[PDB]
Amino acid sequence: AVVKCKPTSPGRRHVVKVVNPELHKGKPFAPLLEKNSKSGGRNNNGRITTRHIGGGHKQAYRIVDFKRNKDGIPAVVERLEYDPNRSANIALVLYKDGERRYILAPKGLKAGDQIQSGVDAAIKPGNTLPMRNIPVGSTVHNVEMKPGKGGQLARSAGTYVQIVARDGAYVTLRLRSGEMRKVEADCRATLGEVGNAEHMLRVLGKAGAARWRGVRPTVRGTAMNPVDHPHGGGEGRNFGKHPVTPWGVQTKGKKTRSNKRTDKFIVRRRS
RNA sequence: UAGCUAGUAGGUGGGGUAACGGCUCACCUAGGCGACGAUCCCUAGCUGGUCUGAGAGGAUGACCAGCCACACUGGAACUGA
RNA sequence: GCUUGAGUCUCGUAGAGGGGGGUAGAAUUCCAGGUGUAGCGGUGAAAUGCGUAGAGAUCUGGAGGAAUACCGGUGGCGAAGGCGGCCCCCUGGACGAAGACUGACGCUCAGGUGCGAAAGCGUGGGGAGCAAACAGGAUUAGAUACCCUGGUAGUCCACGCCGUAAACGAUGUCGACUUGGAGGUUGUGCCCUUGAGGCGUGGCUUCCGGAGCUAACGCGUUAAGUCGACCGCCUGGGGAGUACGGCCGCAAGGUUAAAACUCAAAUGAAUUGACGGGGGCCCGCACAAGCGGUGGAGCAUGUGGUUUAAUUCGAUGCAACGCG
RNA sequence: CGCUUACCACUUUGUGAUUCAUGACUGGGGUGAAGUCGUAACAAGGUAACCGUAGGGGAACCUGCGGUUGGAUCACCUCCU
RNA sequence: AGGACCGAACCGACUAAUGUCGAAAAAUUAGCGGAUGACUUGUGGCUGGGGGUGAAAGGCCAAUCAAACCGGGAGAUAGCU
RNA sequence: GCUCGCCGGAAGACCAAGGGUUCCUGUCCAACGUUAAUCGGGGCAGGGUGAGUCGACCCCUAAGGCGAGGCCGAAAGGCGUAGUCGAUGGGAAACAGGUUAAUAUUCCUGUACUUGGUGUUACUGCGAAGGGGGGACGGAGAAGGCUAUGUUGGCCGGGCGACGGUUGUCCCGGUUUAAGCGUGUAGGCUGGUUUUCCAGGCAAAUCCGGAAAAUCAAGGCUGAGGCGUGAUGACGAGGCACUACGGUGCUGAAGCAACAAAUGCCCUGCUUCCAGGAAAAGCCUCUAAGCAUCAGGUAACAUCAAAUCGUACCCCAAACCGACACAGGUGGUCAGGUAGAGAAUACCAAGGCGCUUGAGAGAACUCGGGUGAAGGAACUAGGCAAAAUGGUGCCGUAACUUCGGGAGAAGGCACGCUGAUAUGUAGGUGAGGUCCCUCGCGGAUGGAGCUGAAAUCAGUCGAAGAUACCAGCUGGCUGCAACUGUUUAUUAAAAACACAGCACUGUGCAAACACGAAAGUGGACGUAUACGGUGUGACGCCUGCCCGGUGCCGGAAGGUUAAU
RNA sequence: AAUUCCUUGUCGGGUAAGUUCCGACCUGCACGAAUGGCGUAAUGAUGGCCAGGCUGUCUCCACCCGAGACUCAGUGAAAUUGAACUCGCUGUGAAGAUGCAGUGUACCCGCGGCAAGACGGAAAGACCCCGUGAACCUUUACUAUAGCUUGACACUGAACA
RNA sequence: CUUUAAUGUUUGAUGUUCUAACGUUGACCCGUAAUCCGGGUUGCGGACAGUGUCUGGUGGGUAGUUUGACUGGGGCGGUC
RNA sequence: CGCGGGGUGGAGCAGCCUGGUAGCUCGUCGGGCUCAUAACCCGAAGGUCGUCGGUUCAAAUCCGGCCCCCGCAACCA
RNA sequence: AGGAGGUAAAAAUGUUCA
RNA sequence: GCCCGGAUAGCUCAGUCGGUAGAGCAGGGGAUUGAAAAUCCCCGUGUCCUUGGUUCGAUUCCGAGUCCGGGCACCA
Ligand SMILES: *C(=O)[C@H](Cc1ccccc1)NC(=O)[C@H](CCSC)NC=O
Repeated sequence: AVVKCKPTSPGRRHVVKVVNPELHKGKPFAPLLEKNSKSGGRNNNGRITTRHIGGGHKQAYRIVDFKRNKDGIPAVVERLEYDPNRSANIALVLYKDGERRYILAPKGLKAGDQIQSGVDAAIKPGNTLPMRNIPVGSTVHNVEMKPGKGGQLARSAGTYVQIVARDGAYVTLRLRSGEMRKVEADCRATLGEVGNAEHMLRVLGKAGAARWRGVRPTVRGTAMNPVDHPHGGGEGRNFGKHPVTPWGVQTKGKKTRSNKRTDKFIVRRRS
């Protein structure tokens, strides 16, 4: 629902609201609610390790089941929700044994669906099962690298991964960035792309709109003095230096990929 | 040039004119005109006739004559049939 | 009142007519695994690019998006644009048959409304191949062209907008009449189906031509023939389908639509010629197959150029230059 | 008669519309015996043309998409009774 | 609905005068801007000296900041007064 | 003591904070107060702070801190698990009146409530650092129902009046009443009830959750205010009475109704949008390891206990922070009358003050203001400053445009008072009566009373009817920046910064990057529609040529090439 | 032009008069397309210009009401200063004389005012220079170093091609 | 000597496989009601990764410093 | 400083590992080429092959030593 | 008779009138 | 003013062993064609700013007067 506003006031004219009429309007489910402390971007020492973080709206963390290890138990999707600290909608599922859980909402979804996690479920949106049972070529999400880690990749709006090939006990995935990383074949994956994919079409419109998301203003480099930023200085607007980070490392073209304990898993790299 | 008008469309009563009438006031009705062209803008005295043209028309309206209008510009009124 | 107008009902037929949803096969591109080795790819030739990290080629499997081989036909349908692998649902139009019914409800139509190829545009997805812009190699007097290796938007789908084409049989629509032949296409009637059939009756459509018309070319029962009904539009060319304004459009612009000026032609058909890196037949020491020369050396002779008091004048593509 | 009320022309104030000249300067166009670059169209104009549309380029023009004919030409050579 | 409008509280600090051994080591008076938000404010915590924080002025970090304050090197050094 | 003037959404009356006896009385006047001083926040002595219900302590928890073991680091020390602290948060219980020189929801009178210990009686299964429910919550907006409170009338009491009138539609004062208990309303929330079963809730579970049948239609919960009661009580204007003449004692009528109405309460509601809105304990309930003639629990009753600290005074200021008895700053609550949209403003009430140097004079000059003939920016760096416009309703309103605006454009008309329309209309509220009923705080009908716009007409006064305080200057051209916003605290508020938006680039999770010798954290309990860095800075049309230099990405065969 | 040295360039409008303003001409000292270019409705305690209204801003000030200034009583400072019996003038002079020379002039002492001087007071000039002073800042200045990165050895082994 | 073919041999490396070192911010159990940690099963990587010592390169991110004198003031030019 | 590499008509660049050939193109003269211009296609000028010495039948080449350039590690009077 | 595979690179320019 | 670049035919401009001066167009003629164009040839096109010296010879190599442009002309 790409609802574009009308220019009634300055700053309002560019606000495009993505509304979801099927989302539950009521309060969240208390049993799965746990507080989520805002950090401001400070660590143990208290220093600001990451800039541009602060303020924003208070929000509560809704524990999400990523593991999907309730082996062989049908469950119906009670309702669709809104999760602040995430780009994707979350669904409240109810199992046959009478237990409620939060799973990420896939694309082909609707309140009244029935899913089930395990190595027997049908190749259909929402079902979870190991990757060595799925047809090679199927599109999944919420996959992992460790057999039971919980689910790492493809965890945002409209995000999916395509199981490209099966080599031995490893599965090649064409990632969102355009990678091709082999992951352990026994890692779980939830079929179907993640819904709420119109998160991209949204435009905040105001400077304050970002301020309640928690994005404090980013000060440009060439606006400071020489002591603050390796760009700084200048009489009146002149750069004359090579674009670097606040800490000398040259940005715009410096592949800092350095782990080497994982280059054995990357078949094809981002291009 | 696509809508225009508000004493403006009509009725009633008084008044007014040599005479009828919104000609003019008061009240009531909300109508009246309009694509077979209203309002607006530009232009222009009209006609008998004149010139031309085989005819039909086209252009035109000076000299003679009929009529309307004007008399430095605009407004009002009297005298008097 | 009636009926030869027109409209409606009953049964069926043909059809890429239209919308929505699944599905299928071949091929292309990409990716993974096995096999396997120096080329692959391309052109007028070459190169860029791809490759010994192991391509291309080959086999297996998967992934997607787009377009539907043969059927296929100057075949069919639709108002036109335009529409074709298969299947279901929803639905529009036309046509034939033996009858009936209503009884002119008809036709046309400024304004107005809708649809309206492609390209393009906004919002959102998708994105194989192909491919504006762009990059590189060539070609080249120059190549911001044609050729070739890649390539963003786009081309496709949903909802709006745009409203324009050589949107063209350059032919408005409706109705009537006006010699025929040769095919295709779709109903239908009768006779012996006595065999790939024979003879009539309607719709659509292709080709050729008679009358007649037309400037000619040609149209020619789907007419540009003979008539009637109503509408749009045209009044020399360029200016210009341009300006100003209005109206519509997010934008690109569209639409309605001049004047001054300048020229006195512009234009169409057709014919005699010429020409064409158009075609066909034919011919030549033209080529082809050869022999000997030329151009390289010295020299004779003529011309141009230079020079000179004059170095007479002419001739000066082939067709001047041992010529006068 | 004077005073006074309604009516009322010249005129003033503010805010629109329309139109005539003028206006530095500028875009495009018409026009002009022998200037510059290239050669786009006319034959198959040497990449067929043209129309519609977008982008591109010192200039005509170029490329992509769709459409039309107001495009020419169909002979020579390998297979089969 | 609104980083919407006018406008008190509240917050801020554009103009002018006053004040400048002041009432005050940046205030007063008369006018100003924001005033449902990127708003303001109370209480309690957290980040620290070549470090913190900074809608970025080299501004702020206890009336002190192009590197705070306190103590110690240390009676630094001074070709200068 | 009598007049006078000022504040009155404060200059009033109270808490937190923070001070620390400044509070009250007697007395003293050197020093302190910018003057005098029998005066005082000054000196001296004495007096004063009374709590089961207020707050803190207490129980629990946030940000965050410390941190047994543990990990890491030359040492110091850093981080952090179990735990243990930490309110500005959550959790039991009281109100009215009187009294002091000074204290009081703290003492006294009266009337109540809450949480535990122990004991008695009758029943019944109780029982965790464990589970579930609850606690438990966002912004904005509108309405309805009420109350604080105010006004008016009736009623009671006093007056009838030093200059004209005033026994009457007259004047002044009063007309006060809480917590608790009972009813359970306006309104809101949720469909109740029984049975069987179950891969769920680290174990178990009758509790919560889930799946099918059955039964009836409502039950249950929450809930301001009102009405009774509290209360034939207190209070209460005014008198009766003694004065150290400051005040004490005694007594004490009326004490209702109507209307208006909050930012207070219902509201920890309802509608809606999105940026999606603490935690734990108290409390309720079910069981595990267990304990069952027990122990405990439920209900009623009796008795006992409710400890310790603060409590005085100031709290928009001479008592706090500013060196001062300083024109500055300081969070929260209540906040009346008339006019008014209003917590603006003006004048007043309650209440509190006249700011701790005054008396004369009436020069220049200065500061703060008023008015000004004629002209109206000629002043001047510049219309700086003053002046002016200033409100509500109606009419009317351009270029341009992102079609919202521009715009309150501009510019005009009417505004008071009286009467009439109408012995105050429309409207709002609304008693009695009548009827019915699943009978209560009910619903229709009904209309007295009360309150009360605005519009039109007529009349009238003045120079002026938005008459005061209050309260836009408008228009045109154009540069720059989109806008709200932020900044040099204390000479620069801007075109600077930010900004949503656009783009390139880095990053595949043990992520990049950052703090940190390290561990570990932040990034993020996020994972490419995500995060970091950089540049530009809405929106519209676009963004051209160049790879030598430098940086970067990639291919490395050859040359050079460290340690070894 | 927030950019044009020459320059107040040239032309047109505006004014009686216009180094500014506004629209253009290109001679761009030395604009230029994300250190973004050119437009742009609205917004602006923003920059420049114009007109109306309006006034003491001004022509040229006049008057008046209050708080000071003044007088009396009480309390009672401050910056500063070598010592003073502390005049003008011309000249001299470490080069601008209250103090020297010459000369004129001038009874001693207060109060209210005004500011030309006492190179008046305040701040051991911040301008300029010096110091083989300091401090931060920059970089393809020198020498180092955190970090990132390369190779050898150790933690670190077994096998066949 | 230039150029080359098989083999033996001396070393640098590469390919692949394995599990025992090691890593493990994978799952499970226990210490324990505790996402730290430690240990034990087990899975996945695997002699890599990562760390130490020596060493080359880059390195204004950070630190310590130099950056002449004469001079009709100083800078510039010139000079020594 | 010592392992590398490179010097060619007036400029630009092959012949360098293999000794015998001084060329391929831009620019200038000419010849054609066409009817003519231009364009392509050709044959010559013009290089002490950096200088000196020297193995061989014969030198740009393989060889020597030294002047002149540009890239590295270097260099503590 | 009936239908398919194969089929040439470069060539710009020529002033006014008759 | 000084550091620097030039004055050349009618006009605009070439030119560094130190060697008696050249280009195009303008003007005229000729070839030119039918008349023109286009193109070539011919000719006049001269104190080489002015003023000096050495020299076989001076525009040239250097000094000084004139004329025309770009820059030292920096801070306080
Ligand atoms: C030169 O301009 C210096 C710089 C300066 C300005 C202001 C204060 C201090 C220094 N001007 C002065 O030194 C002035 C004199 C100006 S005369 C040209 N001195 C002030 O005290």
